[PDB]
Amino acid sequence: PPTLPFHGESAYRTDYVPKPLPEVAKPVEVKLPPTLPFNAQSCYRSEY
Amino acid sequence: MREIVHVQGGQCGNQIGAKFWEVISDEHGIDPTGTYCGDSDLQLERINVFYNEATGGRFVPRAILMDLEPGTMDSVRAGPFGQLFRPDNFVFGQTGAGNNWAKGHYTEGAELIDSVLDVVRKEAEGCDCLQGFQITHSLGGGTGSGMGTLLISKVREEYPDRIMETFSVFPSPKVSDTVVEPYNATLSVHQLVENADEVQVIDNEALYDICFRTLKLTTPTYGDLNHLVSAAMSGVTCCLRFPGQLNSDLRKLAVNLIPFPRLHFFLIGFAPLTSRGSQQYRALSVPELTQQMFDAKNMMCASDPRHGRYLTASAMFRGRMSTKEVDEQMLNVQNKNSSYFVEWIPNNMKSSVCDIPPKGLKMSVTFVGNSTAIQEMFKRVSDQFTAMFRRKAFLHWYTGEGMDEMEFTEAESNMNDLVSEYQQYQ
Ligand SMILES: Nc1nc2c(ncn2[C@@H]2O[C@H](COP(=O)(O)OP(=O)(O)O)[C@@H](O)[C@H]2O)c(=O)[nH]1
Repeated sequence: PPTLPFHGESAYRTDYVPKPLPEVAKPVEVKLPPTLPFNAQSCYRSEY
Repeated sequence: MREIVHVQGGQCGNQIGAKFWEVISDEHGIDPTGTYCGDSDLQLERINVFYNEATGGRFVPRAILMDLEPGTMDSVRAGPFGQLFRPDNFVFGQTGAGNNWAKGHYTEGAELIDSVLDVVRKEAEGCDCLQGFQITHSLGGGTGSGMGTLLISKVREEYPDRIMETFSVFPSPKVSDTVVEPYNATLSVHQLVENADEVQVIDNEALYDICFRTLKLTTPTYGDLNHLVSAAMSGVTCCLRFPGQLNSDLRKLAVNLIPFPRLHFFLIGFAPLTSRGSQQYRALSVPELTQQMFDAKNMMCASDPRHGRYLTASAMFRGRMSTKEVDEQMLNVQNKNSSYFVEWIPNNMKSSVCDIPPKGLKMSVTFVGNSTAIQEMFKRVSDQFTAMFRRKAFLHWYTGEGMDEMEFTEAESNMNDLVSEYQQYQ
């Protein structure tokens, strides 16, 4: 008589394989608004 | 000559103030390595309020980072604009404060408070005269409510002259998380009434309310609603940071908004705000900022200003504008909407004008007001507190680590009388 060869693979042996790592490369590139150039052009030079 | 020292406590506190240092940086041209790009005299002449030198030209923020976990302070450091803060000013703590007010205040936070007080004494006392402290925390967790108020108590006795402005985040209970929100909220309020000069009440639901019915966002994230808070935090200290036609100060706000020392809980808001397909549809004038600075939804606390009265109010306008309109519009809201304005103070309005508008915009304005409708926030937490309290709810954590029963009844007393004191002037 033959031996029924043991096929069997547990939960811990089956149901996860090493996943590919998540592809993350994205910073928050913020274009700076340039400082709005200032003429609240003062009193002395403004009127006299 | 005057300095604000920012201390941020909690997961909410660290993330909000990380956006605050991000928006103060690009208001000041600071690159996230400390270098300064863009040429302007006015963007560095009053940068000592929030930054110090480092004998390498590096402008370093006055940040006193705090949370009882190596958690969100790792994400603040690893994220953008995270290299600015000193690694020394990153007091960690490894034991953990699990949303429990007594953890941060009594039994785990009392062994790290002696180090963050050492840090803030090294960084704030080492100057000629500091203007005050700015504290950012949420009264919903265990770190912000527990450790935050513990430092608030120690600072007010070491410096019983300086202004502590606290951008507290009250637990908004309509939609929220953690089951111990009323316990952490009420156990902190009966401390903020005594040893806190200004408390700006912020609720998360109102931040979603702006993010849904004003900005028309798709998915309002925590970063977006932390950006709106940092708008108000920068706008209040605008005159302290830039010149203007009518300069102000945090003490000018305190003396013009606190009729009696216990009543100092303000509704904050900020809106030259608009949706995505409407900034090219909406104008920009002083009446238009005015009508979106009183109305219903620009408030960052979930308290309707129509359900009450304004004891006193203030308006921090910013940018180039005529001084006639900034006076006439505060008159116009005063006499048209007179029911929502108290009479035993006549002419309840402060206006104040910055000359430098925020980045991109042409003019902005922030509201801070002492509306008596703040009673409906303390009432909306009291009716949840007494519900849990009658059958001795999640409490063996609080009592087991060194709180007697009298502390909880004393918590109910000083917050019930706060609502009653607001009743006498409504
Ligand atoms: N605005 C804002 N609120 C937050 C953030 N993180 C947590 N919260 C709120 O804070 C409450 C939890 O308290 P939290 O400060 O995170 O706990 P703590 O770290 O022990 O102080 C929850 O109700 C959250 O809604 C954040 O990044 N921004």
